[PDB]
Amino acid sequence: GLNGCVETGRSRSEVARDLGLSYTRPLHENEKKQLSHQAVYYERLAKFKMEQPEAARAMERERFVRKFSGMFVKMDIRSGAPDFPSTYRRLLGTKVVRWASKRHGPN
Amino acid sequence: HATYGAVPLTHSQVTSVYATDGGKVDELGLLELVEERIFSWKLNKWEMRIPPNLPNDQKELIRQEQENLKQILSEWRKCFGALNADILQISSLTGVPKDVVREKNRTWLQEEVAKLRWMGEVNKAALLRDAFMRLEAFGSRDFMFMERLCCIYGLARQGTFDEAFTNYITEDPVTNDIFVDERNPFKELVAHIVRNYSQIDIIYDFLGFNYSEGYRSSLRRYMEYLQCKTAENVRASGRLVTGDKGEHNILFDYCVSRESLVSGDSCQGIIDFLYINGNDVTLIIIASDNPWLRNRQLPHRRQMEGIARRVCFVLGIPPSEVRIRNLLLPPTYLDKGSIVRLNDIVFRLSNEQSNLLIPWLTNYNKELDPKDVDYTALAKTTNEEEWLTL
Amino acid sequence: SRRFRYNTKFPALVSYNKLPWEVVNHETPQFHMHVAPHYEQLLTLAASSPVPHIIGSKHIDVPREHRLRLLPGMLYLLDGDTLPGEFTINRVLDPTALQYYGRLSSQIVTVEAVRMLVPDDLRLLCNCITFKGPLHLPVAPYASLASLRGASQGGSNCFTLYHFVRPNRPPKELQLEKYYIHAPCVAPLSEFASNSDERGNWRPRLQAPKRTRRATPLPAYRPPQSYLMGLAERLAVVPGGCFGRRSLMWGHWF
Amino acid sequence: IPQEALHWLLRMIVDNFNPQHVHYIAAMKTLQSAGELDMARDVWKIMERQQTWPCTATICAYLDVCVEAGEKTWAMEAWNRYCTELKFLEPGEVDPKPISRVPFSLTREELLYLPKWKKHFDHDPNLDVMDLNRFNRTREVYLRMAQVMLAGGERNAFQHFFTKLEEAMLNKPTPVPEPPNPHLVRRPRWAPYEHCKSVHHSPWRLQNNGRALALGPPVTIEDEMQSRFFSNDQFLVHSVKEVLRIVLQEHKRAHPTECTRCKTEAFFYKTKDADETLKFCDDLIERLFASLGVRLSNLNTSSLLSTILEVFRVVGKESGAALLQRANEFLERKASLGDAEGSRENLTASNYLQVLSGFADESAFVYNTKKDGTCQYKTGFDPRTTMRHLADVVQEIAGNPHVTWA
Amino acid sequence: GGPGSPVRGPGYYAPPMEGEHQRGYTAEWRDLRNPMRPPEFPTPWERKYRQ
Amino acid sequence: AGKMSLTLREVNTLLPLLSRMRRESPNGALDARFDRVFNAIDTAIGAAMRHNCTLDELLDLAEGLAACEMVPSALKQVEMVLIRSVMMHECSPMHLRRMLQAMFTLM
Amino acid sequence: DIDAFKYWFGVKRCRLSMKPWALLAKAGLLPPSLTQNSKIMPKPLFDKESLMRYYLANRKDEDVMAREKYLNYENSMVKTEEERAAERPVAPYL
Amino acid sequence: PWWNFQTEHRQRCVLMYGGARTKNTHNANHRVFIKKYKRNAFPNRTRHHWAVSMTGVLSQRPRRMPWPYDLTSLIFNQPRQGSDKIGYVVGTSMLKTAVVATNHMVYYPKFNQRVSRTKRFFAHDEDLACVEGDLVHIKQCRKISKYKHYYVFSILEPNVEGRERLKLGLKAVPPPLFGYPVSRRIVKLNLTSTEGTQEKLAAAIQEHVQDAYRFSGPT
Amino acid sequence: LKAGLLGHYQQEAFEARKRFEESTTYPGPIRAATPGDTRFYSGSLESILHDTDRHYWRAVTDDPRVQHLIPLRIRFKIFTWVTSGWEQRMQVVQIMAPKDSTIAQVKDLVIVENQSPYLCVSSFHLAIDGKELDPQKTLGEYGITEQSQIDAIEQNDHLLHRDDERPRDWTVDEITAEDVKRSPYKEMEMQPLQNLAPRYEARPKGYFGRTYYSGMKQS
RNA sequence: UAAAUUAUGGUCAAUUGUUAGUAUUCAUAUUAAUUUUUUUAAAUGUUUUAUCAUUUUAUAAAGGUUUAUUUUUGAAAGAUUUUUUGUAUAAAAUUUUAGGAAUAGUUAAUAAUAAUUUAUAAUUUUGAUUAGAUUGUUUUGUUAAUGCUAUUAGAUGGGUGUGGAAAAAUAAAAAAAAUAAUUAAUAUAU
Ligand SMILES: [Mg+2]
Ligand SMILES: [Mg+2]
Repeated sequence: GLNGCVETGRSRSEVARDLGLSYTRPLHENEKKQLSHQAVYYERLAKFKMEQPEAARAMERERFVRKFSGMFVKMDIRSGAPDFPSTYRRLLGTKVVRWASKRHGPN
Repeated sequence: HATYGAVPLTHSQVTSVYATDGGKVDELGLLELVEERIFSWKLNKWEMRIPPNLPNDQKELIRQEQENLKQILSEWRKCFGALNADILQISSLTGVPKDVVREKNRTWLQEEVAKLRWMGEVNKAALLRDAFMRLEAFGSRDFMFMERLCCIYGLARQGTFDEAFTNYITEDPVTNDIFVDERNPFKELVAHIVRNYSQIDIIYDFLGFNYSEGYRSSLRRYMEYLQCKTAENVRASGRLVTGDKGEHNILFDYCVSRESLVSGDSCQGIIDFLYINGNDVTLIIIASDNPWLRNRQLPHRRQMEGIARRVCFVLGIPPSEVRIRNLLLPPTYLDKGSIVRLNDIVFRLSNEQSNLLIPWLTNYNKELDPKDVDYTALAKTTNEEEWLTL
Repeated sequence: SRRFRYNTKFPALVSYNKLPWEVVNHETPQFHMHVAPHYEQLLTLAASSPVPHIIGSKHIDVPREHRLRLLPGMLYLLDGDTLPGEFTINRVLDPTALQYYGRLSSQIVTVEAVRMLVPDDLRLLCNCITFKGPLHLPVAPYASLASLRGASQGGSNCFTLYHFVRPNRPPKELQLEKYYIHAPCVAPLSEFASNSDERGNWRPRLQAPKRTRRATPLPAYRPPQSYLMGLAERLAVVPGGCFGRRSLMWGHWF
Repeated sequence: IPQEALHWLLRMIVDNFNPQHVHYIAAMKTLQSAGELDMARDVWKIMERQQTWPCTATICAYLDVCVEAGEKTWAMEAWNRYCTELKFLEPGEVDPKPISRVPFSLTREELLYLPKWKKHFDHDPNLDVMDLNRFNRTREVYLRMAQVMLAGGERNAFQHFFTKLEEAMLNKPTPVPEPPNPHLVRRPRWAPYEHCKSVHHSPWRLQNNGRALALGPPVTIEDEMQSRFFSNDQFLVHSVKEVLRIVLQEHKRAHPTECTRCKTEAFFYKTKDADETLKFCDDLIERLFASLGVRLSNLNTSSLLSTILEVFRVVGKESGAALLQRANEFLERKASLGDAEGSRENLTASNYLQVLSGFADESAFVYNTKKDGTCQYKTGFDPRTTMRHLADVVQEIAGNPHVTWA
Repeated sequence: GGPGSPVRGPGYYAPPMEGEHQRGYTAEWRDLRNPMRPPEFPTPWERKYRQ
Repeated sequence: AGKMSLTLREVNTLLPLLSRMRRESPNGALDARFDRVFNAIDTAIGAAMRHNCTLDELLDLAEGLAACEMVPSALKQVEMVLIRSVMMHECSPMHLRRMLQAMFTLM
Repeated sequence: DIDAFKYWFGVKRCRLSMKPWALLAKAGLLPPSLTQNSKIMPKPLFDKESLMRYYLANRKDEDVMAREKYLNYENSMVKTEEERAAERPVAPYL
Repeated sequence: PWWNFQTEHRQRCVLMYGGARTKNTHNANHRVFIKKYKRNAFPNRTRHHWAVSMTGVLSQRPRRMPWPYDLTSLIFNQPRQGSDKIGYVVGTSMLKTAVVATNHMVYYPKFNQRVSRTKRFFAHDEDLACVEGDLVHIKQCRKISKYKHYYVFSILEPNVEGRERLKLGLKAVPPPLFGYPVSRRIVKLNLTSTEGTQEKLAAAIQEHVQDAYRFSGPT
Repeated sequence: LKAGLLGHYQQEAFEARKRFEESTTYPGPIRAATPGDTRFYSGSLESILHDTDRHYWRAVTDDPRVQHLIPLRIRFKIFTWVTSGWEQRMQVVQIMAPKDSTIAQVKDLVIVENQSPYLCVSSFHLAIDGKELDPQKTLGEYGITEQSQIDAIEQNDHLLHRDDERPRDWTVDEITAEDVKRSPYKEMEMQPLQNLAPRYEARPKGYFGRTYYSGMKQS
C-alpha cells in the first residue's frame, strides 16, 4: 500500500483503501480534534435549524439576498479562476482594493 | 490455453496421465507431424500458457522454461527450413528425385558437380557442392532427435499444451471433405515417449531444460541406476547407497551446494556427492553460476588428504592404495564429455559397456557452451589432474 | 476546497412547478386544450379493446387521508351523472373552453356538460364530462364500452367521464400516456368474414379497366393579383403556413 | 458514410493508440449493419496485423460477418488460429473465473532499475484476454461455427458442431452471463433542462414524444432476451432457430428472384431444391423435440415458431391459413407434452406477422407486365377464399388485446 | 528551444549529462549538418541503405 | 469510489444488520457481494483507531465484530485501544463482560 | 495545396469566395463560378412541362442510379468476385 | 542548403501575419536616466532604483533557460513537463496536504552551467500517511484546493524515525531554532526581573525615540 | 535531486530486489481485489452531470457487477375473444431473478418487467400447483428452478397501486439511463449511436501551410 | 646479472592539387551632420425586415498595467434525424532594481451551493508584499563568438445580464441571407 497503481491511476492511499490496509501516522491532539469536531458543528447547525426556525429562516434569507444581488455572480473566466489576486494582479493597485497583495501561496 | 486450476506436472503425473497402450508407434513420423503442427502456429499461440494461480518465482521459472522451449523450437524450425531449402535446391539443380537425395553419395556428388562444371555453370556447381556439404552434417531425419524429444516432453511437462494439437478443421486431399479432426498426435507421441524412454526425465534435466530444480536429482538417480547395474546387490537408505559385497561401492549424497554456498563466507570446499569405488574416491561437485564461488567450491589438497584419511579410518582400507580425485560438472546442464568422464572415472566403464548399459548415450550430443570460458579452464585444470595419493 | 469539487457547468435550476408562466390554470380555456385530445383517443381505445379499469360500478372509495395521494392521475367511467361528495360543482359554460371538445362531440359521443369539481381544501380537481349515447364509432363486443348501458343503447344513455388532476401544475401532470395503444377497427373487414352474409356478394377487381379517355384537365391557372409576402421556400414557411416541408414547396400561389 | 467506421479505427492507430476489443466489436457491428462485409473483414485483418489475440466476443463478432457473407474459409481460418482450445463449461469448474491479472504497478525498486520501456504502460489489449474470456461464451462460438458450415454447404462439419453444441446444452450447466457494460458511453446522468413538448403540439398530426411512444411501433419486435442470458435448453431452442434462419438466408441468397415481392413469375412456385430443404428443417425440428422432453413446455418458443413460419412461408410456398394451422398445431403440441390439462399460449405479434405476410404472398401479383396493364396472379388464386381467411384471422388478432399491432 | 521548436541541445558544447541524455546528445539525435552520413533510420531500415 | 468515508458510528450501525443478514442466509457465511462492504468496514476501523474513541463505540464495534464473524485486517490497534480502556474510571463490569465476550468470540 | 483543400472542402465543408472559386476553376478542381457570366448568352428559362417531358424521355434505372451514387459518394474501391476468390485462405487453413 | 529553425519561424510569422517583421527596430537610441528623488531617500525599503532597469522575462542578461535534462526526465516518462515529480516532505501541518519540496534545473549558457532551484508544492494524502522526511513521488491532477493540483502517487521512502517519534508522542521532526527574523533590527532577547522591567521599557522607548530622532538629520 | 547518483542507486534498486525475492517465501497467490475509483483525474474539473464514478479505462468487468440469475417464467390467466366468446389462455412473463431473492422480490420483478397494461392490473399472488407461496421465503427454500411452473392468480376487484421509484436497470455502480424504456436483459450490447455527431480535428497544432520543415511536434 | 641470433632474398620515396568548417586587422565598422525624400486639415450612407418594433452584423485610439496561455457544448459550419447533449474554464516553466524585511478579506480540512466550526494555518533571506521601471517575443543590429544590444502580437471584475461568447460608442472589405458587380490598371483623391 505504498505504491500507486500505474494502470488505473489510483493514488497511494486508494490502493491501500482497496486492499483493506491502514497507513495513518499517530496523530496529535489537534489532529484528532480536526477530525472529531466535523460532526459536532453539523449536529449544532441541524439542531439550530430544527429548534429556531424563525431565526434560521431570516439568516438563510439574508444569505440568499447577499448571494443573489452580488455583482460577480455570473460564471466567467474571472469568477472561475482559482487565484484571482495572482492571475489578475494588475487590478490590485489601481482598480481593486479588496486584495492588498498578489501572493498568498506557493504558486 | 491456461485455465484456472492448471498445474505444472512432474514426471509421475506425466507418466500417469499419458498412460495409453500403443503398438509399433512411429517415432519419426509422429515427431515430424507434431513438429509440423508446432511450426504452423504463430507467436500469439505461445502467449497464454502460464497458469495464473501460482507464486511469482514459480511463474518466473515456468516463463523461463517456456521461453527456452520456444527458442529451441524456433531454432529447429529455421534449421528444418534450411534443410528443406537445400534438398529442394539439390533436386532442382541436379534433376534427381527429391526422396532419393538423402541416400546419395559423395562420388555421385563429384559426378554431378563435374557435369555442371562441364556445361559451363560454375555458380550452380558451387551451390550444389555447398548445399551438399552443409547437408551432410544436418540432413539426417534424426539429427537433434533427443533434444526434440525432450522439447516435446517439456511441452507435456508444462501441462497447458495438450489441447493445442487437436480440434483442427482440415480437408481430405483426394475427396475435399471439410471435417474436424479429433486425433491428438501429441498425446500419442508423449505416451510413446513415456513408455519407451523410461529415463526421459534424466535426459530432460541433463540437457539443461529444467529451470526449477536443475539436474542434481536426475544426476543422483542416474548414478544410482548405474550403480545398481554394476554392483547388482544394492541397499538404499535415504541419502546413502551401499553395495554389500565387501568391496566398497558407496554413493553418499552429502548436500546441495547451491544453498550450501553462502555468498560472502570463507569456507573452502563444499561437495555434492561422494563415491567410493573400490580403492578410489571421487568428490562429485556441480559448479555454481557464481564465478567467484567456483574457486571456493573445490576443496583443498589438505582437505582431500583429510577425507582420504577419514576413508582409511572408517572403511579400514590401508592408506597405501587410496586415491581421491575431484570432479567438476557444468552448472545448468550436463554435456556428453562430462557423462563420458563420469562413466570412465567414477564407475570405471568404457564406451562400449556404457553404450550396452545405457542405450540413449550414443545419440546424446550436448557439448559445452562457448560463452562460459572460465568454467572450461577450471574443468581443464581439474579433470586433467592426477589422483591424489595419501 | 468546497469550490473545487466540480465546475459551475449545469447548475441547479428552478423547476417548472414554481413558475407561473409554465403552470396551466384550470379557470382558463388552456386547461381544456391540453386534456381534450386525450379524451377523444381514450374513447377510441375503449371502443375497440378491453381496457381493464376504465369502467367501474361506483366511485373508487379511498379514505379521506389517502384522497390526495392516490386519486390524481386516475380515470374511470361511470353510468349516469353522479358526482362525488365533498366537491364544489363548477359548470364550464365558457364557449372558449368548450370549443376543444368539438371533435369529441361530433365524431364521438355528444358532450352534454363539462364540470370542474373543486374540493374544500382546493387541492384535487375533477374534470367531469357527461356524454349522451350512442357512439358514432363502431363498438366491439369485447371492448370495455360494451359493458356500459349508456354506450350500448341507441337519462339511460348518459354516462360520465371522471379525470382527477392537481390544480396548479405544468401540463406534464394532466397527461394520459398509458392509453395511447392503437387497437385496430375491424369494421371494413367484418363484411368479408365468415360471420357475415355479404361475403359472396362482393366482386373482386383483379385488373384495371381499359381507359379510353384521359383525366379531366385542370382549369386555367390564374396568377394572383395581390402583393405576396415573398418566396416561402426561403422564408422557412411550411407549404401553407400549416404543414409540410419547406424543401418540398407546394400549395402556395405558384 | 459507413467507411468512416473504418476510418476512425485507422486514425486510432496513426495517433499511437492501442485499439481495445470494444473498438473492433463496434467497427465490425457498425459495418455489418450497413452491409459492408469486406470492410468488416478489413477490421479483422487490422486486428490481426496489430498482433492482438481476440477475445470470445470479438471472435463471435467476426463469425457473425463470416456467417452473413457465407464465407466458410474465413471462419475456418479464424477457428484454426484461435478457437481450437475453446472448451465448454464443466460442473466441477467455477462458473466465473477470478481476475488473474493484477493491475500494473511499480515498487520503489522497479521505478529505478527498470528501463523506461518496461515502466511504460499503454492499454495493451493482449494483457486482459484471460479476463475477457471470463464468462465462457463458447456456446456462442460453436453455434456460429455451426451456421457458417451450413452456409458453405458442409453437412458433416455442421453435424459435428451441432452435435457438440447439443450434447453441451443437454449435459453441461449454464454459464453465468456477462453483465452489460455501462462505461462504454458518456451519456449524462439526467436531463439537464426539463422541457417536454406535448404529443398534440402540432394541430395537424400526432407526433412522437421523448416520454412516451404515441404513434405505435413501425416494426414488430420479438420481445426476448439476449442469447447470453438464456439457459442451456433455451440456447438449444435459440440454436435451432438460428440454424433455420441461416437456412432461410442461404435460400434467399441462392434464389433472389423467387424470394422478394413478386417482380417476376417465378415467385409463385416452389424451387426444385425446396423439398429436401423443408425435409432438413423438419428433421431438425423433430430432433429438437426428441432431445428436449417435457422441458420444452417450460421454454419460450416464440422466435422459433416465427422462424418456422418464415421458413415454411418463403422456402415452401404455403398459404396463410396453412401457416395459421401449423402455428396452432405447434402450440397445441407444446401444450400437450406437459402431461397436464394446461392452457395453450396465444400467437405473438411476430407469429401473426408471418401469417399476415403469407396472406399477402397469396394475393401478390406481377404489376404492369408485358400486356401493358394486366397484373399476373398465381394459378388457382381465389380472392374470396383468401379474403375470408384474412378477415377472421384479423378479427382473431383484434380479439386478443395482448398482441400489439404495428 | 522549448515550445514549438525541435532543437534539443546546444550545437557544440553542453553541461555534463547522464543516462539517456548523454547517449542522445553525443550519438543518437538528429544531425543534418553531417556531410558524410544522414541521420539514421530505425532498425531494420539502416542495413539495406548502407551503400 | 472515494466519495464518502465511514466513521465508527456508521460501522456500529452496519455491523448488526450484516450479522442479521448472515443469520438469515442458508449458509453460515454471507454472499460474495458484500466483500466490498466488509472491506469498506476494514478501512474504516483501522483509521478510527488513530482518532478519538469513547468506550461505548469501542464496545459496539467489538460486539459487531463478534456478531458477524469477521477478523479485521489490523487487529492490533483495536487491542491497543482496548488495553487503554480497561483501567478507565468510566469502565463498568458490563463493559468488561461485553469486551471479554467479544474478544472470545473473535479470537 | 490540393489535399488540404479537399479536406476542408469535403470533410469540413468550408465556404468559398468567388475569386478563389474562379482561381480553382482555372486549375480544374471546380467548375466555373456562378458570377463568371457569359454576357452573350442569357439565363435559361424553365417550364415544368418540357422538363417533365425530357425526364420521362430518358431517365435512368433505379438500381443503376443507386450504384452510381454509391460509387460517387460512399466508396469507389469495391472488390470484384475475382479478388474475393483471392482474399480467401487456402487448403492448409481451408 | 539546410535552412535553420529561424527560417521556419519566419515562415510561420509570414503565414500568420502576412509579413515577417517591420525593419528599423534598433534605432541606437540614447536611453537617459533622469533621477528625481534625493540621494538616499528613494521611496522603497529594499530595492532602490537608480539606473535603467531592463524589462523582460526570458530576454534579459545574463540569459537563463529551463534545463529539461535532470533526474525526473531520466526516471519518469512524462506526457508533459511537470506532470510527475519526486521530492521530499517538509510540512504536514495542514490536513490532507503534504508540502513537497522538489528540484529543477536552470541552464546558464554564458557560464555553461546548470543550477538546481527548489519549488514547493502542496500535495494530497487522504489517509494521512505522509510524514515529514518521506521521499515521495507526486503527480499532477485536477484542482483540489486553491493551491493543490498535485497528489502523492507513491511513498518511495518513508521516514522511519519520524514515525517512531510520532509513536512516542513527540513531533516527527524536532523544530528548528533558527528561521525568519521579524525585522532588520537586531532582535535582542530581554531577560530581566519582574521589578526591573519598567526601566528596561524606558530604555526601549528611549531607543525608539532616538530612532525617530534620526528623521531630523544633522543637529 | 542529484542525478549523477541515480545509476548507483539503480544498482541498489537491483541489489535489494534480488535480495527480496530470495529472502521471503511466497505462501501462495493472493486473490485479486477489485480496484476502486480515483478522484485525481487530469485536466480541468468535470461536472456532476457526467460523474459516473469511473475516471480510468478498465476493459474487464469485476465481481460486484456479476449476478447469478435464474430465468423464471411466470404464467398469467388471460381471456381472448373468439367468434363464440371468451376463451381462457396463458400469457407468460419471463424475468431474470437472482438466486437468493425472496418471492416478494420475484413479484416486484414481474411488476417492473411486464411492459403490458393488461397483465398487472390488480394485486395478484404467486402460486405453484394451486398452493400459494409465502412471499417472505427464498426461492431455494421451495426448490424453485427454471422448470418449475409458477402461476399468478389475480383478484380483479382490487386495484394495484404501484410507485416505480426504482429504475429498471439498477446495478451496484449506479449508472442508470433516463430514457431506457427496456429491461437491460432485452437490449442489445452494442448498437449504432444516432444521438451523437461525428466531429473531425479543426485545429492544427504546429503545421499550418506551405513547407513541412519540423511541424512543431514538441509544441 | 642473457650476454648482440646474421641469405642485406628486394630498395626503387613524396608530390597530379577533388573540400568532415566559429576564426580573430584596438583600428575599422555602426550612429547624426557634409545630404534626407514624400504627404496628410476633422466635421462620416452598413444592410434586410412583419413599421414608432423585431431578425443578422463580438476586440478603434489615449489613459490606467500585466509571470503565463489557449480552446464556446450552445450562434454558424451542419446534411431527410433529435436532448440549450457534441471533454473550453486547468498545470510545469522562466523578470529587473548602487545603499535587501517582513506580508495578508489571508492556508488546509469540511454533511459547508450561500463555511456562525476545527487547526501547532499560509508567503518570505533559495529574496516575498509594497514603491520604481515596465506588453511580452532564437524575428533587430553587431561580432570569430551559447557575448552584448533592441522590439509596436495581444489583453482590459460596475455602459446594457442582453447574447453561445462583452470584445460593444468605432476600423479601406472579412462582401454582410435574389449573380449588385468578379475583363484589366488606378481601386483612392473625387
Ligand atoms: Mg448549430
Ligand atoms: Mg471542524
